[PDB]
Amino acid sequence: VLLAGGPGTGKTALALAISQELGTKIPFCPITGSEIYSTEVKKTEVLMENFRRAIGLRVRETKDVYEGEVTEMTPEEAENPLGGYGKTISTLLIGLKSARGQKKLRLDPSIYEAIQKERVQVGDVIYIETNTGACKRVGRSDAYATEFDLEAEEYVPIPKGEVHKKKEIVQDVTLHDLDVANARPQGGQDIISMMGQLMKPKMTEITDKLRMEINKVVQKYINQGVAELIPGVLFIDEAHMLDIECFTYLNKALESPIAPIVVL
Amino acid sequence: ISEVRGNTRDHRTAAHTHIKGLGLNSSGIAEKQAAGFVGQCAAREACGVVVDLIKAHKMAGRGVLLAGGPGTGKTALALAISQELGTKIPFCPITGSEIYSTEVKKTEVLMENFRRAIGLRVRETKDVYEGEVTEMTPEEAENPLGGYGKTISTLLIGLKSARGQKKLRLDPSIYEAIQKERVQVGDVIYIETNTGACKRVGRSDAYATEFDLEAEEYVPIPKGEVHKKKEIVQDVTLHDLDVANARPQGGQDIISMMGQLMKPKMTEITDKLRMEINKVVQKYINQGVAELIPGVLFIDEAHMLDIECFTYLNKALESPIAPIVVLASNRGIATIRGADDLKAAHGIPPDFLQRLLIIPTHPYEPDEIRRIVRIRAQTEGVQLTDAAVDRVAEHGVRISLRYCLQLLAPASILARVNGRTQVDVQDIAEAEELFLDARRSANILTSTGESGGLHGFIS
Amino acid sequence: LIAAHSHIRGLGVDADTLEPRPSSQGLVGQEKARKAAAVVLEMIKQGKIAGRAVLIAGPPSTGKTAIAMGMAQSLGQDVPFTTLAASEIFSLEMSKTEALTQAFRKSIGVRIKEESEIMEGEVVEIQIDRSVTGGAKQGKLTIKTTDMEAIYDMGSKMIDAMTKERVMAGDIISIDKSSGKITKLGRSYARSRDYDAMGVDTKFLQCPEGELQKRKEVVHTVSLHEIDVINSRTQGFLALFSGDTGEIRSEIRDQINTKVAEWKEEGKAEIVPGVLFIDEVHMLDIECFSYINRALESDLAPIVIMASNRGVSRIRGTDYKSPHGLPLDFLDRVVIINTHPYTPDELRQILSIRAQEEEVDLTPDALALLTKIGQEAGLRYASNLITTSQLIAAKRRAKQVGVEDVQRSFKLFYDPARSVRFVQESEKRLIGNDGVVDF
Amino acid sequence: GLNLIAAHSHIRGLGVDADTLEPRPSSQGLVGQEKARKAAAVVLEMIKQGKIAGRAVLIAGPPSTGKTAIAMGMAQSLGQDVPFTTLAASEIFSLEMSKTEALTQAFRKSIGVRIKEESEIMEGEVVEIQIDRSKQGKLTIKTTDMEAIYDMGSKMIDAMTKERVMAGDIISIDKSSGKITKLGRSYARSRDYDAMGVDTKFLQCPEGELQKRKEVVHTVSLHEIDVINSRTQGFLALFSGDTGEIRSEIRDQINTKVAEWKEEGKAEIVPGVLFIDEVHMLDIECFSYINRALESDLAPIVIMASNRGVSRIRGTDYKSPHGLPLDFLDRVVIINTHPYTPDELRQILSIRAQEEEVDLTPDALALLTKIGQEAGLRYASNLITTSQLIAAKRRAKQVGVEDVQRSFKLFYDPARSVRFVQESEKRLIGNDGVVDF
Amino acid sequence: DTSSPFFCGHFAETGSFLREGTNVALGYSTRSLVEYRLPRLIWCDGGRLDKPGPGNLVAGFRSKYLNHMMNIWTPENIRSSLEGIENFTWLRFVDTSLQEAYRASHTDVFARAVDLASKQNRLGHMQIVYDEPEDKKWTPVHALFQICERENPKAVAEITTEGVLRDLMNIARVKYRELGLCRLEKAARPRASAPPIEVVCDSRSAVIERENIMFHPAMRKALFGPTPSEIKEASFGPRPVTLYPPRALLPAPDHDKQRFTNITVPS
Amino acid sequence: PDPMMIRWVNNKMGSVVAVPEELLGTHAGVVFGAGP
Ligand SMILES: Nc1ncnc2c1ncn2[C@@H]1O[C@H](COP(=O)(O)OP(=O)(O)O)[C@@H](O)[C@H]1O
Ligand SMILES: Nc1ncnc2c1ncn2[C@@H]1O[C@H](COP(=O)(O)OP(=O)(O)O)[C@@H](O)[C@H]1O
Ligand SMILES: Nc1ncnc2c1ncn2[C@@H]1O[C@H](COP(=O)(O)OP(=O)(O)O)[C@@H](O)[C@H]1O
Ligand SMILES: Nc1ncnc2c1ncn2[C@@H]1O[C@H](COP(=O)(O)OP(=O)(O)O)[C@@H](O)[C@H]1O
Repeated sequence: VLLAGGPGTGKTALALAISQELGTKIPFCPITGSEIYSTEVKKTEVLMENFRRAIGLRVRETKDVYEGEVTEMTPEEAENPLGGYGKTISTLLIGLKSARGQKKLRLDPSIYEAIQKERVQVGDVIYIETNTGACKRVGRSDAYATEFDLEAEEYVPIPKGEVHKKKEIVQDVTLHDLDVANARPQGGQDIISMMGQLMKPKMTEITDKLRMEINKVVQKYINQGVAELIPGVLFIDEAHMLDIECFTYLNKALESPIAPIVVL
Repeated sequence: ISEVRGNTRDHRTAAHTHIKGLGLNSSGIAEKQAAGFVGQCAAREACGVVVDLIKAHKMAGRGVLLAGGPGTGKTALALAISQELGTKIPFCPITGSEIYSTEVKKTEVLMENFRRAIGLRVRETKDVYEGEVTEMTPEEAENPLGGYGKTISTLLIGLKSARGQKKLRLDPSIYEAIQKERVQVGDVIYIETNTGACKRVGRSDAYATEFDLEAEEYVPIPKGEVHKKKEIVQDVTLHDLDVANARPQGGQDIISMMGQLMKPKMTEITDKLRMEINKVVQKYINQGVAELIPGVLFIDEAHMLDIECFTYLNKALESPIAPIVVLASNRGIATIRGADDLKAAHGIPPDFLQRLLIIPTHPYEPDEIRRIVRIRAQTEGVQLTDAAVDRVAEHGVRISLRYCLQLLAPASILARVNGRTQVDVQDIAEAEELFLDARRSANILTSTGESGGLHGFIS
Repeated sequence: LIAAHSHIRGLGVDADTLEPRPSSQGLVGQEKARKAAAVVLEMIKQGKIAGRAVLIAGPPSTGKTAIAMGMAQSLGQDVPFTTLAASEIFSLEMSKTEALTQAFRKSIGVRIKEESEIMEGEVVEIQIDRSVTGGAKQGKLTIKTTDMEAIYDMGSKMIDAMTKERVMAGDIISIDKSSGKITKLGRSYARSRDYDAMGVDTKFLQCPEGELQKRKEVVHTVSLHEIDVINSRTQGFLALFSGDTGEIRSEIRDQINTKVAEWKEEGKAEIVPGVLFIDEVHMLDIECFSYINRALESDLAPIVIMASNRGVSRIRGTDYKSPHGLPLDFLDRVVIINTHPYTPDELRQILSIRAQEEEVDLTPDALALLTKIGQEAGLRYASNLITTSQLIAAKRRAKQVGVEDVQRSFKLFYDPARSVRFVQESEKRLIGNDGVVDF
Repeated sequence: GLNLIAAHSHIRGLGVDADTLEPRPSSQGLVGQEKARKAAAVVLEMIKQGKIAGRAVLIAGPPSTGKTAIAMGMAQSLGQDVPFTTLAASEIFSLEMSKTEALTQAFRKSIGVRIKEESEIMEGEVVEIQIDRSKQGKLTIKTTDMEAIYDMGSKMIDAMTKERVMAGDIISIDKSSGKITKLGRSYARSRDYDAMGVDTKFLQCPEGELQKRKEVVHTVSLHEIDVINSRTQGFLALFSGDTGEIRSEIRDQINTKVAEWKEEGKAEIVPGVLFIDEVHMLDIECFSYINRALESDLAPIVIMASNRGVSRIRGTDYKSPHGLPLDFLDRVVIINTHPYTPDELRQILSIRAQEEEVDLTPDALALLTKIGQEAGLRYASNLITTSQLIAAKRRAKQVGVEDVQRSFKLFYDPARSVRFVQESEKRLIGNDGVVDF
Repeated sequence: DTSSPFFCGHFAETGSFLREGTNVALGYSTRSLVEYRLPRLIWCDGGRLDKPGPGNLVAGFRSKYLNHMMNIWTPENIRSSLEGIENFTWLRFVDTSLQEAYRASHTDVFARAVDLASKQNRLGHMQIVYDEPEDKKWTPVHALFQICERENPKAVAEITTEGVLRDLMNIARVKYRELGLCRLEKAARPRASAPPIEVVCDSRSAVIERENIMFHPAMRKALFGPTPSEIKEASFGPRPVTLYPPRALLPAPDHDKQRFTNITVPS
Repeated sequence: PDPMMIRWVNNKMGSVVAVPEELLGTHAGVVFGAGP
């Protein structure tokens, strides 16, 4: 959809009219023609990243939290022969104590390292997220409350309910978010997904194979009756600033079976 | 270990060796044949005014141009200013073809060279206990804490320098130093005053033979004091503060022990950091601790800076903290490198040229080239007869200035090979055909080198 | 020190009528552009109207950057004022458009307010328990004012700050409970005569009265670029100082805009809109203007004020000319304020202000000769003659500068009007676009 | 064994008299270029003196005349003492460091720092590790002649533990620093194990005294000191190449400390020779830095070569002699060369024959002289190998007129290739169109 | 109302609440829905050019004769080239040894950083102690060429009475702390997280290689710290002993309220 | 009675360091004058 006409005649007033006529829950990506000339990636990568910013997805998720107050924290190391690194903690016995029914659970080494990079002492309420493995300390429980304190901790009460909760949420995720998530991993408790969030983030070239495999994963979500696909608009203002290497690639970007509508 | 050679400690002859300063009066009027220069009166008077502007601390972002043709003395006046100001005032002689980098934008290397050109002098004190440990003897407290074992109230250390030893009573929380650093009897340490945590330098040299093989560094006894209360003047350029605030040197983790382990990359510096450092340096000056000393950024070959650099130079010179910018241009009507549109004077844009105090530089008279030849000959030590001086002056007037200062080294080599000590007319008349100038080279190139064939050049 | 814009102390207009005074607060000798800049300053201080463009066009050496610094001194250290030059954008790390986007988002301050909890009082005892060869630490701090006697606990960071500060018994320290800094204010006892490596006897302060846990409401102003950098990276903070920010994706900015709107509605933060000054905008190419015209379309754009020097110039990155070097689809958006060249009865008082700022005393004959030179070589040569004549009068030991000092400085240092003739006379011993000869 | 007969293999030094500087014609490989070789001898005699800092010597002349031959003659006739640096100009245009810094590093390599010292090292084969768990210990080491027992106190027992030294290793201890450097194992214990590991390399036993002290003369360059002081473990960067724009403050500190070492008598500065081959490939953005780097005290005597006539300067659009800007040609001195007479061509082909151990009949040498006069040196020197090989195919000892005429018939000189191109223009892709018959 | 970013991977859902009563064991079941299916010929047997199995007969020879025999960093091949104009002339003067260079030219950037983590600096302390005009700026001859290690203004700055230069060398941290960029709530977060892509290869060697590369317990030990059993056997012994993680080499997170995660707690 | 924690306490009179009895036989008592 091309919007011709001279300057000062309201080409982008129509674009804001469209973006306020579609609604909030439909994706709308406005860019320019000078924005895609980057220094990290080729400009066709920036074009495809905008094309997959302009496609949205509404997904239901079932998070499995363990929301407790840590009672007994005791490591249980395993056998460690002569291999240079020495001992390694392999098993724990962390006891979570909610308001109605406590639990005394056993952990992997990786979920112990997730605990250990959060500095969880005895008394800290946490909720172990058993989707990644992450576990955010919330604060000292109010049974250890004392006004003569200096650490400026946030005292919260004991979490009511069962210690093994299960809650469903709705999330609005675009396909480019899934591309970035599977490209540079930042979830889990291994080393690639931990040393990959200490480096500086760089825009990289998400190839064709990831953009097809994530399409098959989203189709698997849709066939389970969970996710809903909502395509959107890519509004390329000042399209004459794009050179011929971009109008060549827009042909193959529009020949895809899933591609948002372009407004130039 | 390293064997010392007892040879002659001479120096090397550069092109600006004979320059030793401007050579002015006590009133500013220049005087010919003084401190290396020959003639060039108005340029040396103007450069003396520039030197007075720099040492008077009234310069806060001026700019001085040195015009004039090639081989007339612009870099000579620059090195004369740098030797007239001294050593304790900074001087950063970059070129025009030294801002082009491949890690940062080229309007950033200019600002880093501005920060290299500014110095900061800080006067402070240093209070340290020093020397080799003789005893580490504790002392039991008067009232031991119930429930524990040893209760130690004052820890005694006997520190022995190379002049005198001294017993020292200390607070017992030096123990966390001594266990962590592994300090024993016979290890030189220093104890500071603001915190008081000793750090071992090494095993002393007197205990270098109690064992046989167990070796480390064997540092000697500190040949000095045992209680230093010594004051320190310390010169730090603002480039060093920008680097040490942007990229920290020593950290304790993995990724800063990879940052110093991988190559250091020049990164562009955000302007909030420079604004904060200027705002805090101007506060420590007002407290009366640190002195700001501006210097010279002699940007040689100022016609290599393109039009994208002078635009940034206008901003950088309008800053309240900036050194002087002594440019050096030797072009007439030239095309500016960035915008190939306007033919401007000196390669400098007409907007930027109004800021500049333009100092001229004139060609040399045909009776001053021989004085430059005499000074250059008595600088190298090459002595020569007067007819040889007149022949070198003939070659200097008829061909070039830089060429008559280069017929002195092969003439001296052929002189002390032929069997003499001084250079005559025959040695220069023989060395003038082994080392041709540009003019006879172009004559051979055009006349004999007619066109591209078999025995011809490649045009 | 004394830079080229240190005499200026604001813009110098009225507060009720904003009429241009002929001589007020440094900016002396122009009336139209200062009144228009007063109107621009008033609609910046209103903060309501978003996304404009002001183009201060005119001949060089006419005070355009002087009017910009006059607006800069008139806002104070509250509203952001980015002094961007047009050549800083051409980076090699990041793209040319993202540098513009950062340059816009550096000029929208967010002013937040938060409560910290400060302590006050005399330290009675420190109690530190340490492990052997790595491990945790334990801490008990007994502190006393004139009223309360508290025994607080400590964590690892508090002990790491105590040992860094060396807080002994009998110190007046004040601990921020939230941020966790320790500032010793002095002592109440004297220095002990039992230990050697103690330190320096500090200021003698008495025991503070009142209470221990006092509250404080501090105000912190961060630009939107700092929020973008601290929310774009998981661990890689401090890259908003060392410029190591590669690229910030649009998913981060389109969330931070919504969260700043929510902070505006919640009463947490206040958006202070600022000024983006672009000095000599004629260096940007058309790929920059095709983004600057569309970044001035949202509620989070700063009021751009920018300068220019050029006549009918060709736009970089193109093949054609235009007035001021700016494209005619971008000159519709802007509003152009002209500046005029000066008159000698105004150059006289401008040189008088520049002479009184650099602490130089003059004679009226020397000032008349200096005005005669400034008619023909501009202010940029005359101010340099002022400083040079001051130091030449200092060399020959004279109280005030004279006609002879100005003639000496005019003889030594050429104005550009004579350097052009010096180029055009000796054309054979200067490298043109061709060869050169040597005598 | 990685040393094969190249074009520059018969040139064993410059070949002039060292007393009166008289270039005798046939000496040390070079033949009959008397004035250029005399001028190169004067340059070499002011290089070894080392006082006069930062000249520049251009070697002009036609191609195939001997401009790199005289450079390799000056390189061979210095020895390993004074440095030399063969840098063609296209090496500078890099993509990791700029042109200015990658040309500064060409100046920083050609200045050596020379320092003489005493290395107090100890070789030895371990016999029995004796640790007294009481701290003390005893180490028994042997060579092919001696055997000794040395005491140990506390911590090098822990160094042995961290190094995992077994009985049979070859250890070396630098007693001035004190660190165990395990060199491997001995051949006397290859009979012991059967399935060896990866890291173990076998060595002979050490020979002679245990305590070896020797006065050794180290010679590094300033570029070594610049790259080692770049980053923390930065010594492997000068082998790898993982370095970039080194800051100027590090090089300033290093030049200050080298001046301080020269004052205190520790170090001797030996200036060397930078050789910028084919200097016409540099653009004006490089000559504007060469014109400043030839000013300092620490600048090598630069010798540069060139081929081109009145040509354009790269980076700009105006012609100039030798492809160099004239503000740079006002600074250098120029040694012109000349083409060769046939009397010199015959004996240059004779030297190229006796280098490649190829025997030639005199009629073949006269024919090859005529071919070299009609086509050049680089084609005549490429017919000795081909005629030898064609004589080897038909099993003849001496090459003849027939083999040289066969080699001239098969391979084309560049004089006839131009007539071959201009004879058939419709099939070679000129600029637009091809017929393809 | 708590929250978290969307999760793209495939975890293991718990069946019921009334079955696993008290003593349960959490399992790290996080896998990527994006898979990559390789056979056992390429990923295990002879498709990798590094695994020295049969069929890949080159990878043992090439490993040994490029890392240990024909290597210019092995100590035998350095000891012959250390005596003059030759290439390892400078190795005597840098503060290293043959074993130091041989360990530095074979490990990673990571393990070399762990080896740097247990080296006590002393050439900065030389400028504190040996600072006399009579002492003529003494440096050890086995550390002579480390010039920039020796003359450093930071080492002198960390000793002075007034901290007028220690308030300039790390003013970035003070300005970053005084603006409240650590107590400020994190406004933005990524909209999806994911574990790294793994290979679905159905041999035991693939699972061994995955749990030795993707987890690799030496780096986890060198990153998080020592076991408390190791701290007990290192702090109750009769003699001081060293630790391979000498301290926890995890960097301090620069955001106090939300460190290394993306989980959000309401407030 | 802590197993491995060494106490420092600084009051108005002086400042003393208490060491547990269980660490005197270890290497941590070499500074404090106990040793192995
Ligand atoms: N139909 C319209 N009604 C109201 N305002 C309009 C209309 N058309 C254009 N405008 C005004 O014109 C101005 C610029 O329009 P814009 O779309 O930016 O021009 P262009 O088409 O050149 O991008 C806007 O501020 C808008 O208010
Ligand atoms: N006034 C002078 N007295 C003595 N020698 C001079 C003088 N001016 C120039 N020279 C000599 O001329 C040579 C070339 O001048 P140079 O400084 O290269 O010119 P430019 O500054 O144009 O590059 C230098 O070696 C210098 O020694
Ligand atoms: N109206 C004015 N009031 C005060 N100072 C002025 C005025 N006009 C010019 N100046 C002085 O002249 C100098 C040049 O002004 P500037 O704005 O830098 O010129 P340009 O706009 O060409 O860059 C400034 O340093 C300023 O101090
Ligand atoms: N005087 C000489 N004596 C012997 N061989 C020579 C002589 N001059 C040149 N050569 C040989 O001629 C060849 C061409 O010389 P070279 O310097 O490479 O030419 P160019 O200057 O065109 O590069 C070289 O391989 C060299 O071996």
